[PDB]
Amino acid sequence: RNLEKYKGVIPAFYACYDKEGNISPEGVQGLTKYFVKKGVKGVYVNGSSGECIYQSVEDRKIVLENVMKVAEGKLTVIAHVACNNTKDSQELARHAEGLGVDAIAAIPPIYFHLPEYAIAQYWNAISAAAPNTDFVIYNIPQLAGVALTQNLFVEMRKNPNVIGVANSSMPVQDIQMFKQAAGAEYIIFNGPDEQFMSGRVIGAEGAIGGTYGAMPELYLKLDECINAGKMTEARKIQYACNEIIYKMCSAHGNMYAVIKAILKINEGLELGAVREPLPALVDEDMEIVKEAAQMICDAKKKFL
Amino acid sequence: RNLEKYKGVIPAFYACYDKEGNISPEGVQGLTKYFVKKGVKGVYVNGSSGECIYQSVEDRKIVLENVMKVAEGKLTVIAHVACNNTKDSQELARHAEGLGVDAIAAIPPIYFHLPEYAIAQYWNAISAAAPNTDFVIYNIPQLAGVALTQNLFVEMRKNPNVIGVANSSMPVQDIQMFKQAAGAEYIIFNGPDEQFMSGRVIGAEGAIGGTYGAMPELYLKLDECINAGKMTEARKIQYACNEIIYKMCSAHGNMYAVIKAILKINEGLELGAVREPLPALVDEDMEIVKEAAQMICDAKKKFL
Amino acid sequence: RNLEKYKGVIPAFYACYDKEGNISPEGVQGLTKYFVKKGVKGVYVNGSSGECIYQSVEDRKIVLENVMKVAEGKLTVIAHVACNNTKDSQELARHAEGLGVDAIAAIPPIYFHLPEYAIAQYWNAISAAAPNTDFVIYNIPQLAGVALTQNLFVEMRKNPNVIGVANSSMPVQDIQMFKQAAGAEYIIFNGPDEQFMSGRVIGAEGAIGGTYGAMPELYLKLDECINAGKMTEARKIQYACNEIIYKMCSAHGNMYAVIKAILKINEGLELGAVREPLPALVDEDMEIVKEAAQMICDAKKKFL
Amino acid sequence: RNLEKYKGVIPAFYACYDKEGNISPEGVQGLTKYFVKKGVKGVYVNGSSGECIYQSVEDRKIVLENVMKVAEGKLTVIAHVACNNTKDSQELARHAEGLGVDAIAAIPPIYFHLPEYAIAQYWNAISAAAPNTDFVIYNIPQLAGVALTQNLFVEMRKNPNVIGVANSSMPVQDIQMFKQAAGAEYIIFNGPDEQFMSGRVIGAEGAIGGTYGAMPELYLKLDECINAGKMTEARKIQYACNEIIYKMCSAHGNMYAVIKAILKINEGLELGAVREPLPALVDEDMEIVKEAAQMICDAKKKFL
Ligand SMILES: CC(=O)N[C@@H]([C@@H](O)[C@H](O)[C@H](O)CO)[C@@H](O)CC(=O)C(=O)O
Ligand SMILES: CC(=O)N[C@@H]([C@@H](O)[C@H](O)[C@H](O)CO)[C@@H](O)CC(=O)C(=O)O
Ligand SMILES: CC(=O)N[C@@H]([C@@H](O)[C@H](O)[C@H](O)CO)[C@@H](O)CC(=O)C(=O)O
Ligand SMILES: CC(=O)N[C@@H]([C@@H](O)[C@H](O)[C@H](O)CO)[C@@H](O)CC(=O)C(=O)O
Repeated sequence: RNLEKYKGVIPAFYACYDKEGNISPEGVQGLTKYFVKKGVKGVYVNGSSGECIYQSVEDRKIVLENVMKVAEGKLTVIAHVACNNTKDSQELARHAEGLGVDAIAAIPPIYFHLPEYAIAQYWNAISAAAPNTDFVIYNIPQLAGVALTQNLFVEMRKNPNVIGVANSSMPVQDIQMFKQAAGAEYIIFNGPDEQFMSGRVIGAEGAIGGTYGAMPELYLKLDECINAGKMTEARKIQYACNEIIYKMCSAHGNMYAVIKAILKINEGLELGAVREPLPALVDEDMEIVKEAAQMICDAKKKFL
Repeated sequence: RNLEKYKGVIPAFYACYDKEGNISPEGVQGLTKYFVKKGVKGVYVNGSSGECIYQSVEDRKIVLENVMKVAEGKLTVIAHVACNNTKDSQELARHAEGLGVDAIAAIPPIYFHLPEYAIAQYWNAISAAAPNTDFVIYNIPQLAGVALTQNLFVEMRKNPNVIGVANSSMPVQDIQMFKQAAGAEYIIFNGPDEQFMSGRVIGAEGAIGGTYGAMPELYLKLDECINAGKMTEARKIQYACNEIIYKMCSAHGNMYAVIKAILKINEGLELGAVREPLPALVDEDMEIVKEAAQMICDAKKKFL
Repeated sequence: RNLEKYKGVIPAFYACYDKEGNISPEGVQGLTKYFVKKGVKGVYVNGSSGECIYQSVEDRKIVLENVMKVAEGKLTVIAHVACNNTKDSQELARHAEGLGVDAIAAIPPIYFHLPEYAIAQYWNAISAAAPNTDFVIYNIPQLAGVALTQNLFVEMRKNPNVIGVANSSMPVQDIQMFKQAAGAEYIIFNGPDEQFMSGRVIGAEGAIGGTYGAMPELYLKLDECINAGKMTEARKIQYACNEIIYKMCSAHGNMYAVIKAILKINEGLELGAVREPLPALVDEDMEIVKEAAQMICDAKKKFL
Repeated sequence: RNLEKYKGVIPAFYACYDKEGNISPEGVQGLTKYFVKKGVKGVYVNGSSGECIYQSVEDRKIVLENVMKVAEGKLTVIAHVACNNTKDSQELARHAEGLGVDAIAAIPPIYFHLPEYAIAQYWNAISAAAPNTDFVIYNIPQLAGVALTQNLFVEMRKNPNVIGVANSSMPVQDIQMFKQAAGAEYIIFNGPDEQFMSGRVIGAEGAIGGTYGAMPELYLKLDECINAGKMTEARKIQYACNEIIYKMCSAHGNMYAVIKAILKINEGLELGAVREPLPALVDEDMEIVKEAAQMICDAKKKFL
């Protein structure tokens, strides 16, 4: 199995709202054009970074449709289709296959801690609604409250559409164990942005992150140093990216609200705000937004 | 402030489905008639037990409408209105006020761990969409991933519609601390069914549970023994209820799937199945359903 | 099996030091005389409250010897004998049997998370070093990092010296499950002082606490109200005891440092300080010590 | 500040017992000779891997004395001196300085979750008992139950003897954050063996592990590939070491019991068993011991 189109930097795609807080087709297209021009491997659409939790099935369809209008044939497209219930997730998995996305992805069931067999049934029911599309399993125990165990992964590998795991848990051992267990026909994507270099070297051939969109060139360059085996140059970029993450996370407003504001300053992008309950930016946050935006420009000057 | 209508046994209302898996208006009405006949203080509608997580805003409106259509009697109605996003929760809080429910309730934001100010903003935005209705804060850290802290509770007590907390966390100290801090104009509802008697004596004047619907008379009798100060007889009913809970939880199928099946055997109620991803009953579960239904009949005979 | 001598209030015995920080035989004797005069059911010697973690095997022998030298009266003596390694725990279990203590107690192995079979081997090796003495399993997962599971408890009940569990975990369901499973020949001791009344009514016939020593009469009165079925008066004492606990815990200095200081003010007892690494009291703590000591006097006046 | 002598592979030194379970001076010397001949940077003496938790102050003195007789001037020596109480830890810190060890190390206080100021006081009291010796702080939240926070680390950096952190927590971000915060005059040691390569590239210039002693050459070679920037060869060794770890951890007997047994098979070393409560090997474990020992020989043949 050939998974080359999934190897590299795949930024998680942000939610693009107009001035009223509705999904902006124009906004979505503009952010996709930004990603095409920046030369990233692909986009991870309607994930946690895309505020999926807060969107309707229709909101999520519009996002993907407008992503495809611009990225179809140009970028690799992974659409996250998981919803609270199974029927909404199946509708999105069907819709995604209709647009010809490269892969569909799903986080586990949330809120309740469902047994392993219920998680496997949920994922396979989604996969069956898109029977010709590749499938990425999301391991995010911090948020979902349930983890992808080695046994659940063995069970999921029985589904031939399953191409691998997007690992957002903090231990890099999880990436190593998933990779070693699955072998060469599977791909592990690195989830913690702050550990990008560490996840990549231990076996993650993929990378999906929520902070990539704020500085795509830094991650591409980081990935370039990793591939070259230039670890000192990699370490130096990693520390600069993390220093920016910690700054974006020190705000009152949500990290994604900070990022959208940065993209206005650095790129003239109009992405709207964050959907409630995510906290919006306050006046005091503007200095944080400006300092982080400048840290990005300064890190690009220093490392590109 | 008078909170007498909230004191006593308030079973969490189950998700009543037709044979196609859609909300059954007929089904909802029948389960409401059941609770009226059982003489419970009220009903907690569209909570976790009512599979709220898996319902649409429209599904949740239909449930409440059909509950109210029958709750002409002595049912104190608490409608849980919290949804993944704020605008869906506001729509439900408005709709509930239009039907004249006694109170509205909300779990915290889920999946992401939002700061305290974002949680308070979420709850107050819901409360503002129903400005004349009483408000219940739901503390369920096991599932929501965030807890109602003492400071967040002090902050929420600034909202005059807030009448108290529905405490589902395991420490009874949480009930004691919330009660002591809030005083006499507030009510704490006991969430863990298995600790009913323990929560009640330390200060919970209310009780909301997901297993009450399966044996309402046992809990009413338990509450009667508590009020009388009959601790030995309370203990005997508590242990019998918990013995039934552990049996209902030993099934492959979800606890709520087991309960609906029991209500078919013991009360001829047609409630449908559980919505996916909740796991349905399997053939092996039929014996557990039959045995727990009998344990209920035998416990009623022994204690009523 | 008759366990009447273990039913009631059993304060955890504090580490009595001389002005040089060494075990005070005189000090120990004086605190034992205190508990005899206070009319408590017994004493729990060399537990976490007795700073066992920080004592040598010799320190722990001296404490028990001087307790026994005075516990001529009606003190049911439970000696905690668990040490980091097994051989130190066996030496203490043997020594305790030589002094004719009523029971020996043990926390699980700490620091490393040892499998269930290693925990059972540890406890049975201790029990075998005192083959004629009663045995108490201590469940304290917050501190030990391992919990007494239902299966480990079934395994331990094969040892005839095991008389029950001292439950310090926060869920009262743990007391209920241990009691229901073990039956009438076993005793469950209530560990969380702040939930005393809640633990007692759900099935704990015993009570061991670290704050009992600071206000023995309040707990005795609380227990008296419980037994009488006076839930309203029990609640009033419970809330007054918890209000004192939270005040004793608001200090910079360790809770046990605060308690010893209170016993100096209220009972003229000379108990020394707390052994490092436990933090000592600071100047700012004197007011908290003075206020909590007064809260104790005022609560005795109000409830006795 | 020059920390070159701490950079590289520093295996945690095992507890060497004679046939009765006492500390064997001859045994200790023999294991030190093994480490000298294998060409590792140094040894981490009386850590968790050296069963410190289960040793007396005298046991720990004998170990270090016999380590020094053989390693003094030849290997870098880091002695872990932390005990349950402060006075035992000070006695060991003094004793270690008397033998002229390169550095002393300490885990935080255990069992109780002590406030940050109590942890800092504990470590500085140890450091003051060895005022001319370098100091390594151990971050091991999984076992200690308390973590080294960024604030506690800022506080500890005020002590000029503090040379860095030995990070055993699972997130590599912890290594990155400690390093970035401390700068060039500090060293971070990698604790999780299974993430060696990942910890090293993100900023850990040091490495201390409990499995190093079982295959020193594999880790030295791994470290050599890392330094060369040969990441594919590094990944291949990492996966082979982890495959051996998982095998050593699948036994009934404790991982350290398995390692000592392997050193008997592969090196003819007589290290004794593990001190109770650590579980000993069973007959069924011998096949696991032999297979893992062979996996070591086969991995050395394949990668050296
Ligand atoms: C816990 C979490 O949200 N993890 C993020 C990270 O990319 C995260 O934004 C980053 O590491 C900053 O903390 C992703 O793995 C998940 C994500 O972007 C998505 O699913 O949309
Ligand atoms: C964690 C949880 O779901 N707890 C239950 C308890 O009533 C009960 O202990 C549970 O239903 C059965 O054990 C409720 O608090 C939740 C509930 O009824 C609701 O929110 O609808
Ligand atoms: C976690 C903990 O230490 N709990 C205490 C409780 O008695 C009490 O809640 C605590 O001392 C004060 O809150 C006891 O169970 C421990 C104890 O007294 C002992 O082992 O000596
Ligand atoms: C949690 C734990 O014990 N971690 C170990 C690891 O080296 C461990 O043995 C290894 O990663 C295998 O799991 C070390 O970091 C600690 C250690 O060796 C010591 O302090 O002696």
